[PDB]
Amino acid sequence: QCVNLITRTQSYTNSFTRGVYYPDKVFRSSVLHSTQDLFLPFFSNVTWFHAIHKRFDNPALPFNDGVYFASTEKSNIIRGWIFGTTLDSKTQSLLIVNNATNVVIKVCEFQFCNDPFLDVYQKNNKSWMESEFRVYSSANNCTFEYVSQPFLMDLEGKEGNFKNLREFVFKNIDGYFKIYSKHTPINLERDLPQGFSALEPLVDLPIGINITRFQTLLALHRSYLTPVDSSSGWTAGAAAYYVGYLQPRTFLLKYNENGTITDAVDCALD
Amino acid sequence: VNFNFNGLTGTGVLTESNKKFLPFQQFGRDIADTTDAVRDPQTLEILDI
Repeated sequence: QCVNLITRTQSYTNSFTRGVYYPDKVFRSSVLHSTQDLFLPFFSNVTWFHAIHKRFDNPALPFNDGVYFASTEKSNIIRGWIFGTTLDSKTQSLLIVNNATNVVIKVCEFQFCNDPFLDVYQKNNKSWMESEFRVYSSANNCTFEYVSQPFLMDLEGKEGNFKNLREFVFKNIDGYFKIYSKHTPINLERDLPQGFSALEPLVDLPIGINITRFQTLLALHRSYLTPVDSSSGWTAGAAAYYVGYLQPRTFLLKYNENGTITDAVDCALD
Repeated sequence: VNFNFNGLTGTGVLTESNKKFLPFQQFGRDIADTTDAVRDPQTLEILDI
C-alpha cells in the first residue's frame, strides 16, 4: 500500500555551542589540542521545522557532508531514518528503524513512497501492535541485516515539562558511517538549550554509498480503524526538528583531568 | 619487557590502573604524543606503560 498527501503546503533559529565530539579514540588529560575536521560552525542559522505535532509533511532535505539532527520528543514518536539519492529502486539506500523492541539497520533498494509513513493498528486489546504497513511495500532485493541495542531511550513520558533531549550526528567519510549520540536531561522547555556537552562514537558502519538526500520516519495511530476516516486528516507540517550542516575547520579543545570534553573554541570565528 | 598489543608494539615496564577512562576509550596518549596507557585485548584492565 501507499498513501500520498495530495494537498501539500522555515523558522530559522540559532545553535550556540552544540555539536562537539571526540575526534579520535585517544585519551588526553588536562591538555589542549587542535584538529581539523567537520563540525558545526558556531552561531549558525539552524532550521527548526513546523512546530505542530492533524499535520504530516513530505519535505525534501538535502544531505551534504554530514548532518546534525536534534529533536527532543516525548513518548518517542520519531522512529526511523532514510538516506539515499534516487529512492526508486535504482541503487542502494540506507534505512534505520528505532522502535521499542530493537533496532533495524538496512541497506536496501526499496520503492520508497513520496511520504513514507504508517497510517491507522485496528484492535487487539487496548495495545500497540502494528497492522498496516506502507513505506516501501515492494523492492526487497537486499540481504543485509543488523541487530544491536535500540539507541533511543524508552517511551511513555507523559510529563508536562520537557525532560529528555536526544541529539545525533551522522557523518559520511570514506563510506564509514559514524553516528554520534547524546541523551541528556534538560528542564527548560525552550528550543535548543544553552549549554556545553560532548558527543560519543558508538555506531560505525563501513559500507560505502552516495547520499544526497535524507528523511525520517514517524509511527502512530491516526484513526485506529479502517472504515471510519482512514486517511484524510493531515497536511504538510509533520513535526519539529533541528537539522544542521557541517563545515571543515579547526576547533581547538581543552580536556580536564577526567578526559571529558570541557570547552572548545573555533579558530576562524572571531 | 617488550610488548605487542595487536599491531603496535613497545618496550618498557607496566603499572596497574590509576585513572578512570571511558568505556570505549582505551588509548592513553600523553602531552608528549607517546603511548603510555592501554587496555588488555582480552580483559578490561587499564595498564600504564
